[PDB]
Amino acid sequence: DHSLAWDVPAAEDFPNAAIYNIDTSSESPDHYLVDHTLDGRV
Amino acid sequence: PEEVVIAGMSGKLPESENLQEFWDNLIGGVDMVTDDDRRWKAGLYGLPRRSGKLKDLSRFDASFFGVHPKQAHTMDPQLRLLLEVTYEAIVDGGINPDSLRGTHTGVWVGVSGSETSEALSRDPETLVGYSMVGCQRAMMANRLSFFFDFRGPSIALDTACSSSLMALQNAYQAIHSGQCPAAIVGGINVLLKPNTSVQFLRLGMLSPEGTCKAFDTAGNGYCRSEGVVAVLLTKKSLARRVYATILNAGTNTDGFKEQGVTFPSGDIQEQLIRSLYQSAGVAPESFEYIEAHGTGTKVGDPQELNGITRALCATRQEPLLIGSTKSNMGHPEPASGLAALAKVLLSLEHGLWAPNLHFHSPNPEIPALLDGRLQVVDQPLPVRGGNVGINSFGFGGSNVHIILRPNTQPPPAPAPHATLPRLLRASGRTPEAVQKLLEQGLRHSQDLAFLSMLNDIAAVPATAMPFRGYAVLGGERGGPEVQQVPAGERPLWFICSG
Amino acid sequence: GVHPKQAHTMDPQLRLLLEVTYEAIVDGGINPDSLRGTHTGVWVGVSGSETSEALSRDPETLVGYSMVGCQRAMMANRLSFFFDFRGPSIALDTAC
Repeated sequence: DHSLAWDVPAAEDFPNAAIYNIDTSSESPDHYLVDHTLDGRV
Repeated sequence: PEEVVIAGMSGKLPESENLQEFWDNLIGGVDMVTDDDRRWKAGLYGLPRRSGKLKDLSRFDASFFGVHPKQAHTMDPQLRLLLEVTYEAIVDGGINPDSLRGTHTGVWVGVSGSETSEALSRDPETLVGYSMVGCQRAMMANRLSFFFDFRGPSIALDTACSSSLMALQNAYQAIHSGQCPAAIVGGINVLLKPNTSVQFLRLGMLSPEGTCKAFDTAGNGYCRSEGVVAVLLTKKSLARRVYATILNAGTNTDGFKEQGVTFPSGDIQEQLIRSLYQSAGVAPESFEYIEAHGTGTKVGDPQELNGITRALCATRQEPLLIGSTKSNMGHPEPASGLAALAKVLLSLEHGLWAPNLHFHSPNPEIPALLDGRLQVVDQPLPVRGGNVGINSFGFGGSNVHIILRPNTQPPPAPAPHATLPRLLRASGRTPEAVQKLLEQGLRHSQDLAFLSMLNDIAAVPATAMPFRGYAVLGGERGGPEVQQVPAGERPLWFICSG
Repeated sequence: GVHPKQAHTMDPQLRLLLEVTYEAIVDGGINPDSLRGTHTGVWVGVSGSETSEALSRDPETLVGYSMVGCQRAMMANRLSFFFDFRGPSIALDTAC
């Protein structure tokens, strides 16, 4: 008995704002930001 | 050890709703790879315009298999079609499914995709828990065991495109050692996410023309296709219908290769073939037909064919027929083995070998084809008789090989009771199924075995199948009757006349 | 012997499993070379292919190496290929 219709995923169901992390640790590439100190704060 | 026999068979392949339609397409030379854009827009992301696609993925008799509307809507199409195909396969051999309930039957399923789980679980805010139960890859066999009440192992294997034959080999191992009185082997592959096709295109496997031209000089790549196939295995004492007997099934991995992970090594395949047919005690001459992998690649085909030539054609004086089911329906990755097995079994049953398409010239790198040692089936041929070999190789590096002995049981000689009228009873979800069974039984009134097997599968409680109908055969006043059986048990009273 | 581009597109499960398998073989006092060419088999039980779903989300920029390094079957075939194991190499899927 195949009278009904059941959901089947479509082509649009699958993949097809910007977040920037500022890490001042030694290994991180943004380390130079620790040299921008004003009033004794970074 | 105990004999293992392939009893049932069923599946839904490209442009083929059942096995009869699949065979009608195979013999007639119909091309089951289509250019229509059903799954996704044709030519998307540069993908080939062709692919072997099933006719419909949105039909499921939920009431029968105990799935509520919400659960059915959140179940993988693979699982729904696989439940239906499994019930079809178990009854194909004449075994009533309720006769295996509570036994030690096992379910081995070969699958390599779970796209539905990825699609349903994308939104964390509005997802449903029971989506996992119907989409988790482990549930592609656990659900079958749950419905059919099988106490044996329930596993799902990937095996990297050789999964169907891997599951078949594991089921053969289980039945051979007496652990499982039966086994349900199935393979399912459905194309839903174009990203996977893009990945395969990037790897350099798909063909720009979308054709799996195997054994040919213009082999570029294969055409991804869908497919659901389930096969029932049983010890010979249980099987009513025997399609064939598995003489030996094995496996082995190519191991390290200088070329890389995705380069086949024909020596390993030759070793597998030789070891299998030496352990099984079957001389190379007995082989009549070889179901090569036939992916249509530029490197895999020569290696596979040279390995086959060294393993089998070393001494035989008669040419060994070769062929691939992928020239007709493309290449279903997980279910490649089951499609080949279905083709071989149907060809044996109908007495002819299904021709292979897209074969015009032989690849110069294979000397066997240029010579007469190996002969490709470019047009229908009768079956002389002999063992049949099926081998499936995955791009990961896995290998599988099965040696099948065809079932050759001549029709019985006429008997005095043959002319006697017989009774046929049928049961179906709707009157259409009962009428179909009755009509088919009418068209074969003289086949006692067919009628008996149909009768064995007609004893289902009215709750599951609320329609019924009989048809007396061999009588002048012969006409089918159907009606809807009411629910509720009814006492059976007797009366003796005076 | 995994090139850097292939390494990045490789499932972390496989990356750790290679090392853990080598540590387990040597843990038993066996040299992983004496098993090379044998019919040793590999059985891996996995239930998640999250890495593949992440690497195949942008068809414009996705690379095809992720198929080899992130497929569920490759969680055993990679081990069989590196250690040169000729035995069965499957990837079971039953959960728990």
